[PDB]
Amino acid sequence: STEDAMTVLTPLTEKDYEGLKRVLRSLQAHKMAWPFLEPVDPNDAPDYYGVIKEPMDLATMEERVQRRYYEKLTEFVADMTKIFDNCRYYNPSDSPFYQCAEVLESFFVQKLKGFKASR
Ligand SMILES: Cn1ncc(N[C@@H]2CCNC2)c(Cl)c1=O
Repeated sequence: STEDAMTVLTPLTEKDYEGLKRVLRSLQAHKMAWPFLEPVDPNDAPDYYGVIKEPMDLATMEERVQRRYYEKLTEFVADMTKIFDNCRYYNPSDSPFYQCAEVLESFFVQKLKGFKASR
């Protein structure tokens, strides 16, 4: 589709970045986002950094947005998907963190579709 191709190929503009910030702030404000605001503490999660190859959290994404790290929407989506995929990979499906990942990714997908349509 056009949205698929734009996501992979169209460089993010200044206006795009304002939308990225709105999406990120919406995720940070969500009731289920608190496990993802800051990096996992090793005292909360034995072996976490040895198991998870590419850790990610919303504070790292915020820094990257502020530094204009992302050139394509795909890269932003990839970092966000790391947050949820890492959580579900490390934790069993009955973990409360796994449940938060399910809810918050669903919210992200809704917001992401709105952002793609706006471009
Ligand atoms: C296993 N495990 N442990 C903690 C955590 N979040 C922390 C809680 C408060 N700050 C970050 C996640 Cl996401 C996780 O998967």
